[PDB]
This record gives sequence, C-alpha cells and structure tokens, in this order.
Amino acid sequence: KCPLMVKVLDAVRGSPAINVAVHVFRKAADDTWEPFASGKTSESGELHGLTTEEEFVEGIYKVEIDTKSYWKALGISPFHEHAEVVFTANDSGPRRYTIAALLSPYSYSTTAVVTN
Amino acid sequence: CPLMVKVLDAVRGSPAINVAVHVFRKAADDTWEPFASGKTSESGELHGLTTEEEFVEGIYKVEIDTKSYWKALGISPFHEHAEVVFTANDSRRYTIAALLSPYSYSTTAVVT
Amino acid sequence: KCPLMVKVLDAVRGSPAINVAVHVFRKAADDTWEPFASGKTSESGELHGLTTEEEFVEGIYKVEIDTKSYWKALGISPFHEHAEVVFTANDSGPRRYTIAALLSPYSYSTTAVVTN
Amino acid sequence: CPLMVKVLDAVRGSPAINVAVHVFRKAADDTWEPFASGKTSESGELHGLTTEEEFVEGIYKVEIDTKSYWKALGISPFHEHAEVVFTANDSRRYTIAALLSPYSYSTTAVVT
Ligand SMILES: C[C@@H](CON=C1c2ccccc2-c2ccccc21)C(=O)O
Ligand SMILES: C[C@@H](CON=C1c2ccccc2-c2ccccc21)C(=O)O
Repeated sequence: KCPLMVKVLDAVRGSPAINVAVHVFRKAADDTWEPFASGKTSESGELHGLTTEEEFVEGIYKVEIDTKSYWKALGISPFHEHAEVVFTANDSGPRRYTIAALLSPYSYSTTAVVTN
Repeated sequence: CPLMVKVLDAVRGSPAINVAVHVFRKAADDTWEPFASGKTSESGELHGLTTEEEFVEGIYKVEIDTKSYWKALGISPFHEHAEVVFTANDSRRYTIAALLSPYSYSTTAVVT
Repeated sequence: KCPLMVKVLDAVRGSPAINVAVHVFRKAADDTWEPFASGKTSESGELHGLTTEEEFVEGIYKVEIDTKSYWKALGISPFHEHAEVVFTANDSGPRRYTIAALLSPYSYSTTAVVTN
Repeated sequence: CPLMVKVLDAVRGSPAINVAVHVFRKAADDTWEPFASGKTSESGELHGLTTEEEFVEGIYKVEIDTKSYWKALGISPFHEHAEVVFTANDSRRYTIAALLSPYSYSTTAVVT
C-alpha cells in the first residue's frame, strides 16, 4: 500500500483541484524542516506515490499545499500563502494517511483520514 | 436574544450581507410552521429573531437563502439553500454560524 | 457510470463514517418531497448504487444524512437532527454528483463535486 | 485592533478557551520572528495582539496550539497545531477564525 496521499478539492467550482503543487518536509533531529517528497495533484486532484512504507518512518511531517499559485492562475488573489498541515506520523506503528484540503479564496479546511 | 445567526462569505472573506433567513418550528402534525425571519445586517448577523418567552423546547429549522446571495453576486451556486435542523431544550443562547462557498458550506452551533 | 454517490467522514476519529443512514427525495410536481432512494454508507463511508442515469432525471433533490443516529450509537448527543443537502440536478444535461459530508458533534460541512 | 483571533470547538459547540496563539513576522532572511502572542479568552477570542503602527505590510504566520487544547480535554488530536500564513497589505481589520475538531480544522479570514 501507499502510506501518504493528498487530496485537494475546489469549493468555488465543485471540482478536484488540479495541478496543485505539494511539498512534504520531515522535522530534523537538529530541529528544522528537511525536504521529504514533492508532487502535483492529478486530474482527480489526488497525489499518490510520494513515499514508501520503508522510507516513511516515525516523525513529525509538514504537508505544504501551494494554494496561492493555484488561485493565482485562476485570476484570484487569495488570503493564504499556502495551507500547511503538521502532524506526527507512525508513532504507534505504520498507518495509511490521506490529507484532504478543501479550498476557497479566504477559507480552507483540512481533514486527515488515518487507517490501519 | 436566545437565537442568533451569523453568515460568512469564504470567496470574499467578508460577512455575508443581506442574506434572507427563515426560521420554522415543527408542528405536532410533522410540518414546518414559519416562526421568524429576517435579512443579515452589514456584519452578516441577524438578531432579534425571538424572545425567551417564545423560544420553547422543540425542533427548529433554520433556512439560509444561499442561492439568491450568490446569484446577486453573479456567481453560480450548487445548493438551493442551507438548512440547519436541531432541538432546542433547556438542560441557552444559540448562535448558528454558516460559512458559504458556491459548492460547499459549513454550519456550526455555538451554544453558551 | 453511477450518477449520485454519497461520501461521509468522521472529523472526531479521522475515519470514514460507517453505517450512516441516507434518504434521498425529489421535489414533486405538486410541491412536496417524494422518496427517491435510500441506503447506508459502507466501511469506506461511501454509498453507491442509489440510482441509474435513466431514473435520475432533472429535478430538485434533497439528500438527508442521518447524523444524529450515527453520533448517538457512539454515546454522543449532537446538535443537528440531520444534515440535508438540497440541489438542482441535471438541468443542463446529465452530470455525476458526489455529495461529501464532514461530521463533528456541533458542526458539519458538505461539498459537492460535479463532473461531466 | 488591526488583527484578532477567534477559535471555536466543533465537538462541544463552544468557544475554544485558553488556546495559546503565537504570531510571527517573516524576517528578510526567510525565518519567523516572534511578533505577538496570547491565550484565547472565555469567548474564544484574543484581542490586543498589535496596534496599527506596528502591523506593517508583510507576511505573518499565526499558529494555534490545537494539540494542547485537545490534550487538556482528554481527547487525542491529529495536528501538532494549526497555522495560518498570509500577507497583510494596505490596498484593514483582520479576524482569523479557526474551527477545531480532533482530525479536522478550518480557518477563514474576515477582512473588513
Ligand atoms: C468554518 C466554521 C467557522 O465559523 N466561523 C465563525 C466566525 C468567523 C468570523 C467571525 C466570527 C465567527 C463566529 C462566531 C460564532 C461562531 C462561529 C464563527 C463555520 O462557520 O462553520
Ligand atoms: C471538508 C470537506 C472535504 O471533503 N473531503 C473529501 C474527502 C476526504 C478524504 C477522502 C476523500 C474525500 C473526498 C472525495 C470526494 C469529495 C470530497 C472528499 C467536506 O467533506 O465537506
């Protein structure tokens, strides 16, 4: 299985958010953010294949979603620079994580679905 | 003010102004009687709907006319309206807040 | 394809909302709500097979999600009686509709994803 | 009050009380300088963070300590915290509102 997936929806058009840039970081032993994985959502607004179970070890992760470039190419000037989701992962063994974000120019919501 | 309504616009980051709101009480025959109504003010709020005397235990529906709000802004919406249905009992002050987007809304109750 | 699907998530547990009752109605020519379809979300919190393209004609629909029974069997007394989503469908030809609801005891959110 | 914070609890339908909030300004070297902080009051609100003089154009991050809030209630949360990152420019009053659930939060900006 694929342990980390990202799903993005547009709440203005009622559609997947397509071609949204995503960057994932893991908190360093030295207290800082190391690049972990990056990608772009597809035509269904999903991003698969960021990591593997082997490489996705315990840690603190930050999933940064580049909402402002997205809204920009649609002629919108949004409030947020981006949407960042920060969470501890795999601290009681391996899990599968989907991080969904719902986007509006001045609002966004994010929910995590974690299965075992 | 036992019952207040607060509407926001997630496209523009602003109160949602002049939104028609209709409130209904469920009658014993299972249908909705009009109870209160109004339009949101400049701060997206609607106060003075009921009084403590009249706001007795029961099932109330609050209906927010979101489709007109979007239509007047030139934006095409998904929902006919947004409806919030709950039971008021005595075991407070109720704020019903709604956050609007054309294809998405949320609603939260703040009970204090 | 399957023209109307419902997806329900629990925002307290970060999981699909399983065994959630859903009732769909269509607005009558005589101004009232006729029963159109009903079902229960599965282990992924999805409900498929409510209708067919042939039977899913233009109209106004109401998708009622029985949030209070759900929260009740988990020992929670929620605010809402249910979550109802009301929308015009297929008014410019057939579409596919997913109605997602996100649920918390005093809050819920619903978004529609409409594709063609 | 150029910048205000409003936190709500979606599990209990109540303001989120005594939530630590830290605000940062981005420094020219690309790092976050502490700027303002406080705890939400009984009505889930935090006022008096800055003044108009000090709140100049720039990128600000607001960080809401949601994990402590849930931990103190005996409920296990998903996020380390909730962060809102935006640019303040002069082309207002900013309310940053956050609606919290253990595995889900939303944030909306009301700019008037
Ligand atoms: C996304 C959530 C958040 O609600 N946002 C609120 C909100 C946003 C800006 C200013 C005041 C409020 C407020 C007051 C009482 C209850 C909720 C709010 C929703 O409206 O469902
Ligand atoms: C906060 C928004 C977001 O919806 N979340 C979705 C969501 C979250 C996790 C996995 C799949 C989905 C999905 C698929 C189709 C449409 C919506 C979603 C809501 O559910 O109201």
